[PDB]
Amino acid sequence: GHREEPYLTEAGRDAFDKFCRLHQGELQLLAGGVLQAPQPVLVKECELVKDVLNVLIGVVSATFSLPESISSLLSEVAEYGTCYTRLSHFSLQPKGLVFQAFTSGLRRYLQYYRACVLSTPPTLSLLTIGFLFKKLGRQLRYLAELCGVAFPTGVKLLSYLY
Amino acid sequence: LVHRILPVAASYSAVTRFIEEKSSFEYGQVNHALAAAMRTLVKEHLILVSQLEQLHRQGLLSLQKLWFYIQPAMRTMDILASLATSVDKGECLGGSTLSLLHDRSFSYTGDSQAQELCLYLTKAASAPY
Amino acid sequence: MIHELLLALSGYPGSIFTWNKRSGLQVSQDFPFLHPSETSVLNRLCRLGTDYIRFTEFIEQYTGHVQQQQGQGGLHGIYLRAFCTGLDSVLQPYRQALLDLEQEFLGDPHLSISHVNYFLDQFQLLFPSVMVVVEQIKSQKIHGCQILETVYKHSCGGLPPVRSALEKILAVCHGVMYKQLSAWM
Amino acid sequence: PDDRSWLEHHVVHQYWTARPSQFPHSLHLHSNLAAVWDQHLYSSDPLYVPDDRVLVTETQVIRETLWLLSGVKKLFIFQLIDGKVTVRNNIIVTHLTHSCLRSVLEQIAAYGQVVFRLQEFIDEVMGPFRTYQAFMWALYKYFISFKEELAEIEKCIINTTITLAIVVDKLAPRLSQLK
Repeated sequence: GHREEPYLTEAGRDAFDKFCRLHQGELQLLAGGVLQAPQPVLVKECELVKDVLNVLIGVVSATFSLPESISSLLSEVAEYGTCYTRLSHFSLQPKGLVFQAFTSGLRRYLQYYRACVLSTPPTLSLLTIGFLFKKLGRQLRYLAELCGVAFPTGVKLLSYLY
Repeated sequence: LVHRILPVAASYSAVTRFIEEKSSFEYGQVNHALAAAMRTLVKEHLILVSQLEQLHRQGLLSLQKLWFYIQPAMRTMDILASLATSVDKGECLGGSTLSLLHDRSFSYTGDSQAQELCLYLTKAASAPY
Repeated sequence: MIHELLLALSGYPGSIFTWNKRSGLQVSQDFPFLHPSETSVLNRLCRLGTDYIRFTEFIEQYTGHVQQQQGQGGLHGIYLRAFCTGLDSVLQPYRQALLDLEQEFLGDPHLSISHVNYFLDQFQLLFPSVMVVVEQIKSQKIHGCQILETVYKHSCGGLPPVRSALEKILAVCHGVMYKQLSAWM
Repeated sequence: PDDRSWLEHHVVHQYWTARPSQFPHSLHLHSNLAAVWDQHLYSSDPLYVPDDRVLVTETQVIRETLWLLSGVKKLFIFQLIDGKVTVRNNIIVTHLTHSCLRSVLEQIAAYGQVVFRLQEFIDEVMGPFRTYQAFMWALYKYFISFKEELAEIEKCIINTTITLAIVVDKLAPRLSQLK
C-alpha cells in the first residue's frame, strides 16, 4: 500500500492550519499588506476562555484593559462583560436616600452574575461561553440600558421606577 | 484579584492602633469600653484568617475563595476603621463621641448593613456612661 | 475548513462563507481546493447557517432594545419580543450540535463532510419551513393578536417537527397574554 | 515547498484538476491489463487517434459513486449531459481497459438518476397538499439511514483495500428497496 492519500476534506488539524495560513496571506495581498494578522490560532483555546472569564468580572485581562476571524467571535463574548462593568460603575453608594437603596439593590443581581462565572465554566470552549452568556447576559444588559452609565433621584426616581 | 482583597489590611491596621492608643485616661472612660468592644472584632478577624491558613496548607485554598470568605468581614472592619480615624483626628472624647456613634447608626441605613454594627457599638460604649 | 464553518454557522460571518443579505452565506468559489463534488454539500449546510444568522439578528434586534417604551406590534411591543424569546429557546439544539461537532473534530481530525451533512440532515428540513412562517410576520407588519393566528395556521401543517417547533413559540406568546389577563379579570 | 509539498504528498488532485498525470508501478499483467491491451491495439494500427483522458485511478471513482448515491448531486464525475447523470470519459484505470468500467459505472449512473429525482422532489419543498408533506417525510426517513451506509463506506477509504465488487454487494439490499 501507500494509501488513497487523505483529501483536504478529511484531514483537519494540519491541512486546516495550511489553509488558514494561505487564505490569510491571500487576503493580506488583496489589501496590499496593511492588514497583518499572523498565527491561524495562538495563544491556545483555554487561555483565551480564561481571559474572557476575567472580562466578565469587569476588570483587566491579557487581551483587553477594562483564521483571523477570531476577533468577530471575540467581540460579542467580551461585550457581555463590558456590560457587567457599567453596572458596578453605577454602584458605590450604600443626595437622595432611595437612590442609595436602589443602587444597593442592583448588587444583589451583580453578585449572581459574578458567581455564575467561575462556577459553571471551569474553562470550556469559547463557543460554549458565547451560547451560555446570551441567555444570561441579556438579563444583565436590559439593566445597563436602564441605568445612566445623570440619573433621577427622590420622587422622580420613585415614580419612574413604578 | 490581589488588588480587591487588599483594603482589609488597611482597615485592620487602623482598628488595632485605635485600641492601643485610646485605652488611657486622657481619652476617658467611654473610649476604654469602645476600644474593648472593638477588641473582640480584632480577635474575630484573626480567628477567620487562621482557619483559611489551615485550609491553605493542603494546597486547597485559592484567591477566589479568599475573596468570598473575606467579603463578610470587609464591611465590619471598614466601618470600624473610618470611625476610628475620625475620632482620633478631631480629638473627640467623652459623650461628644457617644453622640457621634448614635449619628453613625443613621448615616448609612439604606441597606442597614452599617446600622446594626453601630447600634451594638453604641450600647457597649454607653454601658459605663 | 474545520473550525471556520462552525464559526460561520454560529452567527459570526466567516471569511470563506461571506455574509450577504441576498445570497446569505456563499462559499468563496475561487479556491483550487474546492469542487462541484464538495460545493453542493457546503451549500446545503449553508442554508441552516444563513437562517440562523437571520434568527439571531431578529431576536437580538427585538429583545432588550428598549424598556418596552406608541409601540406597534410590527416593531415594538410585548408580543413580538415574546416571539423572539421563544425563537431562541427552540434554537437551543442547533447550538448543542455545533458544540458537539467541535469535540468530535478534537477526537479525530480526519472526519469528512459526509459526517456533518449526515448529522445535520435533521435540521435540514426544519429550518426552511419555519423561516417563511416568521418571514410573513416580519414583512406584513402584523400587529396585535393576529401574530398568534399567523404562526398558528402554519402549525396546522402536515409536518410533525414543524408542528412541535412552532407550538412551543405559540405557548410563549400565550404566556404574555395570560399574564396580562390574570389581573384584569 | 510549503503548501505544494503537502499537496504533492498527502493529497491526490489528478482528475478534479485538468492536469494530466502518470503513475509509476511494477505493472506485470495482474495490474497492467489496460496498457497491455493498448499496446496490442496500437500494434494493430487502429490508427491510434485516442480519446483525451486525464488518468484517474480506481479508488477515486468509489468516493464519487458513494457521493452520488447518498443523494448529493452535481459532482465532477457523473455530471448531467441530458438531465441524467453520466460518467466522465477522461477515465482510464491501469487495468480493466475501461470497457468493463464504462458498463458498470453506466449502470450505477442509471441508479443515480432515480435517487437524483427524489432528492430533487425533496428540494422543491425547501422552496397546502398535506399528503406530499407526509410523503417526503417518509422518503427522508429512507434517505438518512441510506446516506449513513454510504458515508460509512466512505470512511473505510480513509482507514484497508476497497474495490467495486465490495460496494455492489454491500448495497444489494438498498437497490432492492429503490425499485
